[PDB]
Amino acid sequence: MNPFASLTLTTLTILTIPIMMSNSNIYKTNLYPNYVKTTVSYAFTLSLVPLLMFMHTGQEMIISNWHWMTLQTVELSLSFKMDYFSVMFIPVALFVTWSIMEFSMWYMHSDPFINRFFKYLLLFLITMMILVTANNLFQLFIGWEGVGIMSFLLIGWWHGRTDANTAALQAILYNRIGDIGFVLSMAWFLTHSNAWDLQQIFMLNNECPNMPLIGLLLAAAGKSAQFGLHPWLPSAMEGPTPVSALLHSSTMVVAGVFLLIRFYPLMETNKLVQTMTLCLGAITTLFTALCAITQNDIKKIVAFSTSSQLGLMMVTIGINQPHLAFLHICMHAFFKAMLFMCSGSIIHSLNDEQDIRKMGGLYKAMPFTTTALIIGSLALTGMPYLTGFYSKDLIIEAVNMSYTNAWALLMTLIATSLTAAYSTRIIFFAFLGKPRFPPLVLINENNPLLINSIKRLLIGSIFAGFIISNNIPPMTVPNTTMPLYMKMTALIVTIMGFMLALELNNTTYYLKFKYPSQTYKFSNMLGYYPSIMHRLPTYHNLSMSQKSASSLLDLIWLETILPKTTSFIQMKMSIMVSNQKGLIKLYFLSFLITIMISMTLFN
Amino acid sequence: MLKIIIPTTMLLPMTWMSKHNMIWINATVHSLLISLISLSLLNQLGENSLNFSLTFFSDSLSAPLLVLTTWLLPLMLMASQSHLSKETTTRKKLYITMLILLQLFLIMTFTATELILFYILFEATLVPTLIIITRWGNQTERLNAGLYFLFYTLAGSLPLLVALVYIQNTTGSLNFLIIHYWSHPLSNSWSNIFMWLACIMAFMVKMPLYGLHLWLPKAHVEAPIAGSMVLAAVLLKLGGYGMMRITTILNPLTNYMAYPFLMLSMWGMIMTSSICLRQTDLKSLIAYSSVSHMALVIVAIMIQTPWSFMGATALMIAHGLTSSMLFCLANTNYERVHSRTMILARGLQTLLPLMATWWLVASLTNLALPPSINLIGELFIITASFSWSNITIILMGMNMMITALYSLYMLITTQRGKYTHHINNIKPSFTRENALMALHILPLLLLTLNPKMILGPLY
Amino acid sequence: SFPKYKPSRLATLPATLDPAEYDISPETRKAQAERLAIRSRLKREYLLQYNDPNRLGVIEDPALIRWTYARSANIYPNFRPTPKTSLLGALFGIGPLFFWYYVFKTDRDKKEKLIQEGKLDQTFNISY
Amino acid sequence: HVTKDMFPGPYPKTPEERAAAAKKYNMRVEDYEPYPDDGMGYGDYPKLPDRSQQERDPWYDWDHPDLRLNWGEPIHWDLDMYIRNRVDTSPTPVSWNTMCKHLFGFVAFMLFMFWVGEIYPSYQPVGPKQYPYNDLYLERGGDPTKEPEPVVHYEI
Ligand SMILES: CCCCCCCCCCCCCCCCCC(=O)OC[C@H](COP(=O)([O-])OCC(O)COP(=O)([O-])OC[C@@H](COC(=O)CCCCCCCCCCCCCCCCC)OC(=O)CCCCCCCCCCCCCCCCC)OC(=O)CCCCCCCCCCCCCCCCC
Ligand SMILES: CCCCCCCCCCCCCCCCC[C@@H](O)O[C@H](CO[C@H](O)CCCCCCCCCCCCCCC)COP(=O)(O)OCC[N+](C)(C)C
Ligand SMILES: CCCCCCCCCCCCCCCCC[C@@H](O)O[C@H](CO[C@H](O)CCCCCCCCCCCCCCC)COP(=O)(O)OCC[N+](C)(C)C
Ligand SMILES: CCCCCCCC/C=C\CCCCCCCC(=O)O[C@H](COC(=O)CCCCCCC/C=C/CCCCCCCC)COP(=O)(O)OCCN
Repeated sequence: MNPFASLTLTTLTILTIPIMMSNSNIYKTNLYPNYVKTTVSYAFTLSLVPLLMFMHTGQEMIISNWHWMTLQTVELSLSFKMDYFSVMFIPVALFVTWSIMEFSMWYMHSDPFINRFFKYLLLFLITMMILVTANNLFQLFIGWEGVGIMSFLLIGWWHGRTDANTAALQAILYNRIGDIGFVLSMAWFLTHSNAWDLQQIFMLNNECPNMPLIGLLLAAAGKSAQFGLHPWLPSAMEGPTPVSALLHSSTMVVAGVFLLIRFYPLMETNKLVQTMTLCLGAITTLFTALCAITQNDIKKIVAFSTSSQLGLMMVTIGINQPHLAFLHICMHAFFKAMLFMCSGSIIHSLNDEQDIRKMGGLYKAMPFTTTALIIGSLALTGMPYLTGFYSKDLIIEAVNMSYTNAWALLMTLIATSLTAAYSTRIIFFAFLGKPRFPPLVLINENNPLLINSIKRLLIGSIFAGFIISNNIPPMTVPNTTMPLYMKMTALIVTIMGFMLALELNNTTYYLKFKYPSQTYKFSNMLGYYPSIMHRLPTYHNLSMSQKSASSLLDLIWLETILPKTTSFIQMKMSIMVSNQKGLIKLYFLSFLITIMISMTLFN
Repeated sequence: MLKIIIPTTMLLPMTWMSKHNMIWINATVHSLLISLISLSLLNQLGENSLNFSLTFFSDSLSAPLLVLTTWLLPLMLMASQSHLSKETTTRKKLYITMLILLQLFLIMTFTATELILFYILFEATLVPTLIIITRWGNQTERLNAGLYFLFYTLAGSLPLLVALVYIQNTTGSLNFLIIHYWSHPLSNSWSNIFMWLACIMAFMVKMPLYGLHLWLPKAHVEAPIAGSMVLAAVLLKLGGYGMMRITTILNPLTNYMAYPFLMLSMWGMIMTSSICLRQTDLKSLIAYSSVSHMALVIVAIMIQTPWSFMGATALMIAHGLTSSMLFCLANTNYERVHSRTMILARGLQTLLPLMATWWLVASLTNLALPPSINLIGELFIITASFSWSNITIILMGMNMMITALYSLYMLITTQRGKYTHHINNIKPSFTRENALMALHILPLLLLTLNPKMILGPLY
Repeated sequence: SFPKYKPSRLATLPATLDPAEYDISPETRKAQAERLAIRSRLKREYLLQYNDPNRLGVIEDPALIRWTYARSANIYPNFRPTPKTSLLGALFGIGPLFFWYYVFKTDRDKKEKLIQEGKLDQTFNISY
Repeated sequence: HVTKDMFPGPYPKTPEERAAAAKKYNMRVEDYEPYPDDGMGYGDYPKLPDRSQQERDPWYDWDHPDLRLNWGEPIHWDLDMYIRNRVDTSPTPVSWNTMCKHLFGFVAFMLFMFWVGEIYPSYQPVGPKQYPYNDLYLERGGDPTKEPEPVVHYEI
């Protein structure tokens, strides 16, 4: 009865079977990656049904099957929430994961531990599913830590590389800084509303105070790589290309924005937190776009593009349009996964080369790859009637006509212009000029796995925006009437960015040379943020850890106070008392003295 | 209870009349059998207790600690089976005798319906530990470590005896049931302040509190493996158990006498977590981690709220199991390397993959990862302290971040990277070590399914 | 003319911009020769101990043992109470404790005063 | 298997003592400089340059390639601080002072301009939104037994 609950639990259950089978015999063969890919595809095609039923009726449901434990008046149970957000984000994540796994079956064919890689990917997918479908804050925290741990394990895939371990530890550090605010919010909610369940939290908090919302915003900033804690996302590219294509591109990094979306009934009631998150989104999108303008590593450019999109949806949350932010999450998944898959194809075809200085004429050498990358870039920049349009155009329109901060407006407009600019930079520097790779041409894409994985996301990034936009009930008040000049501001600014970037990139052909300006050095070195913030704090803290805490206090003064002073005093007293020459003259003189003292004192 | 105490006593004649080549088998089998018998005690009721007789009673606070104590001994035997290969039969039998005596004293301690009997066994637990540390220790600093461990404990616990006999003289009984039922408020006076200090300091020194923790790194570093696990797992919980038992008569003085200890613990957790980052030794790093966790437990107990007590019990059990596992892994590394230095052996994951998996699981559990009971206790204490004051969250979050940092530093330095070239005696890991790690870790992931068994009487 | 690179503690002077190796004197060459000589002596000892087929253990490193002993077990015997050491110890071991005590005492006093006045709105605060 | 002499010793004022220590640490006598004789317990341990350990010659055939170390050479007091996994002092293309100045200026300017824009917000030439039933009084909070003051809307 009502297959909604049955299928919505069965998808998450069937995603777990290969993990159970990982100790079986199939794990020791080469059939495991295909097994995992088929399992993910079946889970996607099964979870596609609750989406249809929700679209037809508007079905919503929460399932609290297993009662974990009761703490006096609080009950913790394994509760899954299957609202619009969950039922819509399950198929997108499963589809992207299916394409990424099929791509990895070709990209990582030479890795001896490919089965372990696929098992790690499946574990990350399961944990993200748990995070998305969670109903109480404890289960959400379980997913929150699981995705972070899987990201740590997958960033440092190559244990020999020191930079991989450094990036993994850096990501864990920033995620724990966010978890500080997450735990603050959890504790506040339990101690004030007496429940970690979302229903009671929504009901009991008509006017949510500043502290829990600031904690939630800090957690979202930590995991979505906002300006305060951005560098971990660009640094997380030390892992294999499929990992950065699935985890740190479209699925794991949208966890903070999804957390902010989930608590939107409380966000609207507070005005200071909305302003703070809008400002954070604006500053971070501008900063990462500006950094991506002049980057030279392709994966770095796409990572900064991901960070900019994350900041854009944080801005969308700021102007109180959570559903639009969710829609942009859904579209960005598709086209950003496309872009990373194309970048991985180029990298593999060019013998593990990532610098765009060594990519030349690939428009004709790799026709399917360049057409996929062109479609993805045009969708990203906001070309009308594409997947990115249905989200970004509405984002900009809603942002332009709200009683918001003006500096955020200007920053968002400059950010989208710079987005167009760096898309132009990627295309021009990797597909237009004369070839610059080593003479031994090893270009080859004629592999069915790569072609099929790219074409599925191609059909997606072409039609899914239209399908999803026209197949869901309305949840926001439309902006029907708008000034014509402001109606086209997104297109005008994107075209201006295209023209400016192309004109400035064409000047590199001229046979003139000039040393860089201060602005170029600032933009290439990532605002000098990774340098200073990774040398000034850390060092100092570590210095104290050896100077004050370890040596000076523990090994010197704490030893001097209790044990050493006692030892010295007892040694001195023992030396004083036991040093008697053995003369009975002094003994009996002391006896006379004590006899006199007791005679005159104790009477 | 005698169904548990009597077999533990019979373990001694069983060991002493065993054949020269079968002591380990018999000791392990019968220790495991004893643990199964101890499982029955776990079924506590929401009412008072399982008052067995006039001398022994069991609560839902004593049950998890008793089960852990009975479970630890087989693991101690399997850990000690390695370095005692070249030891004479009499000395091996003496070692097993010391371990059995320690278990018997702990079992009699944890129930101990009367406070003077509790104190007597609480100090009796000190002789076998000192003998183990100072006799079967490798380094030449084991003597100084034994002296520190003896005197730090005894100096704190000596005023406790005077306080207890004074309480018996005035109150008239030291039975814990009568003490709980007839409790009366403590007036704010200098005499009552010093009674509070005498009754508290004896348990705070053993936990240990920051500033009195100097004995713990020495005792943990210089002791053999079995002494290390019994110190980190059970002997640290004696102070917390005693404090949670004895804070029933110190109200309402504690309401303002907890400030120095609360501040000391909430700052020493940060200090020792930072110390763990810059460490050249593995066992010292694990010992300082234990100090940090016990400081958190001290904060929880001093807050004195139901969530504080539940989190304190959960953290006690979880930290015991995790620290025992970490000491096991460090000992397995040291046996092959013979150096006990973190950066001397590197990249061991390429050579020993399964031990790398065990290292990862132990570090994740120490990192307080959900839904493990480590994080259950951590989060309960965090919420209780937040209710106590909203500013504690800063210190607790800083501690959490530093804990993650040093845990992953310990994992990365010893497991990841390029292997050291001039070491060629890294033999494949035996079945004994893998079984030891599995038996350490599986109870944690099993207890995460039934948390109510380790949440204490205030559940 | 070009802007000068000013080194700092966390960004040291590059070897190329350093002027010590441009003012070369015969004693500097002698010093470099001795440095290379002792380094090569150590390298030869290590390689002789490293390629030995009979060796089946870990090559003990005197430098590592010396470093560990200096870091851990040689701090107190070389410690002397001086105004700098005493001031640093008092500050770093006392100031944070009293700072946090004052902060928490003030917060709890404010909370208790609000409770006594009753203007705190403690509704639904069941768990504590 | 190490003699007592090999172990670290207290700071020595005399040149002969200094020479003995420099030879012990496997370094030149005039290349050896102990930490200043302060209260801190450095004692007789060479004060190697604070130069990091990431920027050692990456092409030399080190005995420990990952740490960039040689067997037997003196070890920096703060090696665990500089292991290429932590703070490194590699020279940077831009000076440290100018880097700090530029970053602080950018952040402060951004914050100031965000505050300025908050002072002067941006909106549209429209009036407040109008909701039918007493500004949706029943649907926001409820309290139906209070009969709120009824707000009427002006058709224009
Ligand atoms: C309502 C009316 C609507 C109309 C509005 C206006 C319409 C358009 C007007 C045009 C406006 C600007 C368009 C040109 C963009 C600049 C391009 C350029 O010339 O670059 C060459 C030139 C240097 O290039 P280079 O070193 O020779 O390159 C070496 C090779 O070429 C190596 O080359 P490569 O191959 O390695 O890579 C080349 C790469 C490398 O290029 C770069 O170096 C990146 C630097 C350029 C980014 C600047 C663009 C936006 C800046 C936003 C700043 C936010 C506030 C930050 C505040 C900082 C305060 C310190 O360049 C590119 O790929 C493309 C560049 C981006 C162009 C496309 C997007 C720009 C259009 C959007 C901006 C305005 C339209 C807004 C639309 C919305 C309507 C309002 O750039 C500059 O000279 C900088 C110009 C602007 C910098 C402003 C910041 C000055 C701050 C000084 C201190 C102020 C006092 C602070 C006091 C603080 C107290 C606390
Ligand atoms: C399909 C079934 C699934 C569930 C199976 C569960 C099996 C559980 C087995 C494990 C039991 C754990 C031990 C429990 C010990 C605590 C209880 C014990 O103390 O009770 C004693 C009784 O214990 C039993 O008599 C003996 C049980 C010991 C053996 C347990 C089964 C497994 C033993 C395995 C040993 C090794 C097997 C062979 C290996 C080669 C004394 O009872 P008593 O205080 O008088 O009772 C008074 C109340 N009365 C009057 C109503 C009775
Ligand atoms: C070092 C590592 C840690 C070791 C353990 C540290 C914990 C020990 C600290 C002791 C806790 C507090 C002790 C006394 C608390 C009472 C409150 C008192 O201190 O405050 C004022 C008391 O005034 C003064 O403090 C009087 C005492 C001054 C003398 C005590 C020594 C102070 C410094 C010594 C520090 C040494 C500690 C370590 C010793 C080895 C309030 O004045 P008043 O309201 O009128 O009296 C309140 C008591 N009444 C109500 C019963 C009358
Ligand atoms: C690791 C080292 C730790 C050392 C711990 C030592 C300090 C422990 C705290 C003080 C211990 C002694 C307390 C006495 C035992 C309690 C007995 C009691 O409460 O009776 C009081 C008696 O109180 C006392 O006599 C206390 C006198 C204390 C003398 C010994 C001083 C020891 C050191 C004092 C300062 C230490 C406090 C901080 C120690 C921190 C740890 C170093 C009631 O007196 P009545 O006769 O009944 O009066 C009723 C009629 N009006």
